[PDB]
Amino acid sequence: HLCGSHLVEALYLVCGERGFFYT
Amino acid sequence: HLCGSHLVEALYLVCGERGFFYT
Amino acid sequence: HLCGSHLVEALYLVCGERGFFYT
Amino acid sequence: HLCGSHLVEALYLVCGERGFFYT
Amino acid sequence: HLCGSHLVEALYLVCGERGFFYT
Amino acid sequence: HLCGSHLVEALYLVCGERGFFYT
Amino acid sequence: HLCGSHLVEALYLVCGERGFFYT
Amino acid sequence: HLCGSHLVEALYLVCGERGFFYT
Amino acid sequence: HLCGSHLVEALYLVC
Amino acid sequence: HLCGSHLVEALYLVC
Amino acid sequence: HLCGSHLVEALYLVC
Amino acid sequence: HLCGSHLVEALYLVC
Amino acid sequence: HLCGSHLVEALYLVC
Amino acid sequence: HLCGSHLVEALYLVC
Amino acid sequence: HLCGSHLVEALYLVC
Amino acid sequence: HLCGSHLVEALYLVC
Amino acid sequence: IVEQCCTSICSLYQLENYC
Amino acid sequence: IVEQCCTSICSLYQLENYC
Amino acid sequence: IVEQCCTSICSLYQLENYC
Amino acid sequence: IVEQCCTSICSLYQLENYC
Amino acid sequence: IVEQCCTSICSLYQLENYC
Amino acid sequence: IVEQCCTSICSLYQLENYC
Amino acid sequence: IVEQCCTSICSLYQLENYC
Amino acid sequence: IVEQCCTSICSLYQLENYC
Amino acid sequence: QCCTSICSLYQLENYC
Amino acid sequence: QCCTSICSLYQLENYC
Amino acid sequence: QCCTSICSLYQLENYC
Amino acid sequence: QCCTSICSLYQLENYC
Amino acid sequence: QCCTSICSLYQLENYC
Amino acid sequence: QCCTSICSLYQLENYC
Amino acid sequence: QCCTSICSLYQLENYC
Amino acid sequence: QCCTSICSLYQLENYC
Repeated sequence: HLCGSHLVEALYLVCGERGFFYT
Repeated sequence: HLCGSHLVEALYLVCGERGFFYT
Repeated sequence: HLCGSHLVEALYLVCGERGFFYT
Repeated sequence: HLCGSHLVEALYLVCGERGFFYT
Repeated sequence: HLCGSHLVEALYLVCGERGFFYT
Repeated sequence: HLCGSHLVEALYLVCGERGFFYT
Repeated sequence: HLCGSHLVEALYLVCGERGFFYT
Repeated sequence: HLCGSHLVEALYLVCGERGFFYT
Repeated sequence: HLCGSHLVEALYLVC
Repeated sequence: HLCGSHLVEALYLVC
Repeated sequence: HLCGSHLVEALYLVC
Repeated sequence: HLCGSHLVEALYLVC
Repeated sequence: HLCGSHLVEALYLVC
Repeated sequence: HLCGSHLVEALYLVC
Repeated sequence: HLCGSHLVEALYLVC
Repeated sequence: HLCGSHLVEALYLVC
Repeated sequence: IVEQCCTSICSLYQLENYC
Repeated sequence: IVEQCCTSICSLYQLENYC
Repeated sequence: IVEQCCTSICSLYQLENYC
Repeated sequence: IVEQCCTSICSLYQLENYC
Repeated sequence: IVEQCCTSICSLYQLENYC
Repeated sequence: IVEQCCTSICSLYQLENYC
Repeated sequence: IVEQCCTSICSLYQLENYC
Repeated sequence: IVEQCCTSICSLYQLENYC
Repeated sequence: QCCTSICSLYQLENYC
Repeated sequence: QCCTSICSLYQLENYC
Repeated sequence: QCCTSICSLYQLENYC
Repeated sequence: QCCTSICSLYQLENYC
Repeated sequence: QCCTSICSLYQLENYC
Repeated sequence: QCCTSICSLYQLENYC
Repeated sequence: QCCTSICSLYQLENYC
Repeated sequence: QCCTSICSLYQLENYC
């Protein structure tokens, strides 16, 4: 036994919107 | 037994929208 | 027994929209 | 017994739309 | 017994639309 | 036994929106 | 036994919005 | 036994909004 | 140095 | 140095 | 250096 | 260096 | 260097 | 270097 | 280098 | 190098 | 993509004279 | 993408004369 | 992306003369 | 992105003459 | 982003003459 | 971002003549 | 950000003539 | 940020003539 | 000897 | 010997 | 020997 | 030998 | 040998 | 040998 | 050997 | 060997 239950991880590498946007 | 149940992971590598957008 | 049930993983490598868009 | 039931994985390698779009 | 039932996997390698589109 | 249950982690590397936006 | 249950961590590296925005 | 339960950490590196905003 | 000499910028708005 | 001498920029808006 | 001398930019909007 | 000397850009909108 | 000297760009819109 | 000297680009729209 | 000197591009739209 | 000198491209649309 | 094109039209879609 | 294009139209969509 | 373009139109979408 | 463009229009969307 | 552009329009969206 | 641009319009959105 | 721009409009949003 | 800009408009938002 | 995922791989890559 | 994830891999990369 | 995550990897990278 | 996270990795990076 | 987090890594970086 | 956090890392950095 | 935090790291930095 | 905080680090810095 090392780790329990219901473990959650979430790693985000987000270079989001770039450039020109005319919405 | 090492790890439990209902484990969740989510890794995002998101270089999102780039360039010119005229929506 | 190493790991439990209902395990979930989701790895995203998303270089999204690039260029010119005129929607 | 190594792993349980109802396991889910989803790996996305998505270099999405590129170029010129005039929708 | 190694793994359970109802296992799901989905690996996407998607270099989507490229070029010029005039829809 | 090393670690317990219901562990959560979330690492964000977010270079957000850049450029010109005319929403 | 090293660590307990219900542990939480959250590391944010956020270089937020940059550039020109005309919302 | 090294550390207990319900531990929480949160490290923020936030170079927030920069540039010109005309909301 | 950023700008030279004898620079002019005339702006006219009318209605 | 960014700009030269004797630069002109005239803008006219009319209605 | 970014721009030269004796530069002109005239803009006219009329109605 | 980005641009030369004696540059002109005239724009006319009429109605 | 990006552009030369004595460059002109005249644009005319009429109605 | 991207463009030369004495470049001209005249555009005329009429109605 | 991308383009030479004394380049011209005249465009005329009429109605 | 992509294009030479003294290039011309004249376009005329009429109605 | 490389639209390395000079001194002519390239990637046009609809040039038209409607009248 | 490289629109390395000089002294002509490039990537135009709709040039039109409607009248 | 490199719109390294001089002395002509580049990346235009709708040039029009409606009348 | 590098809009290294001189002495002409670049990245325009809608040039129009409506009348 | 580098809008290193001189002596012409660059990154325009809507130039119009409505009348 | 570097809007290193001289002697012309750059990053405009809506130039218009409504009348 | 470097709006190193001289002798023309730069980063404008809405130039208009409404009438 | 460096708005090192001389002898023209820079960072304007709404220049208008409403009438 | 893995279940419902990759193992003993060396290289994987999309391209465009 | 892994479950529902990658192991013993060396290189993985999208590209565009 | 990992569960529901990567292990023994060397390089991983998107690109654009 | 890790669970629900990365281990023994060397390099990881997005790019754009 | 870690749980629900990274270990034995060397480099990690987004970029843009 | 860490839980729910990073360990044995060397470099980590966003960039823009 | 740390829990729910970083250890044995060398460099960490955002940038913009 | 730390809990719920950083240890053995050398450099940490945001930037802008």
